[PDB]
Amino acid sequence: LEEAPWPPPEGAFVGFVLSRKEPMWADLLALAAARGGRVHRAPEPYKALRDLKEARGLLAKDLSVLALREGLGLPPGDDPMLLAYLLDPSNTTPEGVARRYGGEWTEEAGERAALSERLFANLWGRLEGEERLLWLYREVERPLSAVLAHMEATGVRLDVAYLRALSLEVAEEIARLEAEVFRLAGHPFNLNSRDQLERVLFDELGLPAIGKTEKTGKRSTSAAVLEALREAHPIVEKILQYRELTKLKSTYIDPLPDLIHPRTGRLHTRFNQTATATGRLSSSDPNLQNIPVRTPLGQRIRRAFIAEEGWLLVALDYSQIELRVLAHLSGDENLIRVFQEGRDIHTETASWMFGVPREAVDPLMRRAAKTINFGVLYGMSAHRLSQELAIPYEEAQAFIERYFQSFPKVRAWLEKTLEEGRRRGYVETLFGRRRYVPDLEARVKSVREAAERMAFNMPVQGTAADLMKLAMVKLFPRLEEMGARMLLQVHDELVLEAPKERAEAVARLAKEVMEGVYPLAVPLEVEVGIGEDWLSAKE
DNA sequence: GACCACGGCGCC
DNA sequence: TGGGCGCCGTGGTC
Ligand SMILES: [Mg+2]
Repeated sequence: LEEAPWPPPEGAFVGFVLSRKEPMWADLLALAAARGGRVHRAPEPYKALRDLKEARGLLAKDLSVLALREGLGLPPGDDPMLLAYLLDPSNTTPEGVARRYGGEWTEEAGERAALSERLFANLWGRLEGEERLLWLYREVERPLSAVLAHMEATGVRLDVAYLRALSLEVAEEIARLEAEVFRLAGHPFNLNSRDQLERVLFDELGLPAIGKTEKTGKRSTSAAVLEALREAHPIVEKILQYRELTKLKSTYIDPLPDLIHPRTGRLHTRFNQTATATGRLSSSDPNLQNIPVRTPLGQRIRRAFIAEEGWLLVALDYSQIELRVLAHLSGDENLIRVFQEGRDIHTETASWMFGVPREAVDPLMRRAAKTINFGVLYGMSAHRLSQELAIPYEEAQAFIERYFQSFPKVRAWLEKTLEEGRRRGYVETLFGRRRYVPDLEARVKSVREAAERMAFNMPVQGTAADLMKLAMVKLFPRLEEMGARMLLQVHDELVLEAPKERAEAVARLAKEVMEGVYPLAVPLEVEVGIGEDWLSAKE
């Protein structure tokens, strides 16, 4: 490991240290590069950043993000993490990827660059004759790492003053519920403490314990348990309400405003690219993929997300991408005609299980077909089906068998995936992204059947992901050539920011690029809204 | 202060 | 016996 003075040969492997994991908040403590068997250690890291053509190494996207806040372009290129992730998506961290493919992840820039070259070598050849996963790395993941670096650096604009006024409203509503419940308890206790609540609910008050917690076996105070004791006591509704408010206060309203960045006046997530078993992205520090939208107070928080002045937000949402993906994968003639005909899946699905004349008089069957249609994706069981309808474990089974008479190639796809899973030891997406699921042949049924749900969701969830990522790759350069921005992805939706004048012209472009990303035996449909805020934009 | 397991819950 | 995530407070350890 011979030490050459800094200016490194072109195309070298970078190795960097940050004071903290978040590139947008980090100081560049150290910089290195490696090519052949030579270590080029930068004396002045931020200065040294100017000399690179592209970032190439573990966490390439991170360095490209920090470079971007500093004004420097610098895209990300090869990343052994991206390759390892495609071999086996349980490869999430460089600690692990190193300590599996022949290195040690250290807290030193040069050894991080020495690790990069070494890890990349040992992995790119480990991808010999994986045409499919090489296509995924070239035409999806490497390019996307750039797109994500641009998104992460842009950030999304937030109305702080608005959030701070909320905090004061919600604070006060919390205070009333708090003092209600205590009066009902006949004493005050910490309502954030589920231990203390447990005692209050089940010992002190006389209430029935419905279920128990997994690891420790305490009486559960979850929503599903409290929603089931709604009738039994007026303290329960209050507790439910107090959880709603404190969850949203503690998770979103209170902390988000403090994470505005001095240089931008914007919020910056991290989009982790090698963090999940299916090939979805996750979002982090903070997570903007779980900003609320169901509840009223929830919907008020979402208004806080706004466009720069003079711009608008464009929100684009795929419409049942996962069902459509299933239809494509299963090849169920019946099911794909429901999307080709431009019909309302759950309407038609109800009108096929029961087989009601045409489409007529189905208010409680709409719920019934909707529920099954996502419950085939997660492996929803009869009991669970029986619990969500008010109907018993018996009629619910027949719903399941009926649905498979409606859709016989779904079942055959299901079973085929399971068997090839056991055979090859993994399952895979339409683009050949794989997830190894070795418990498919476990001797304990609970764990086997748990494995099976994991196993047959992955091809659909990962294909929806694959489809979204490829769209992001395709769409982005069209947005840049239009001075539009790409702000967030939320699994099957995209939030873009565009200038008021061109906003409709961006919407149209974005929508069409997404409906046409990779055409299937069904069509992809996309809803689009425009607005000053995320809520308004009509997600 | 930094971190941990847990139960809980927001989103797709 | 519902897939995939990340973050909250509590209660507790160094
Ligand atoms: Mg949506």
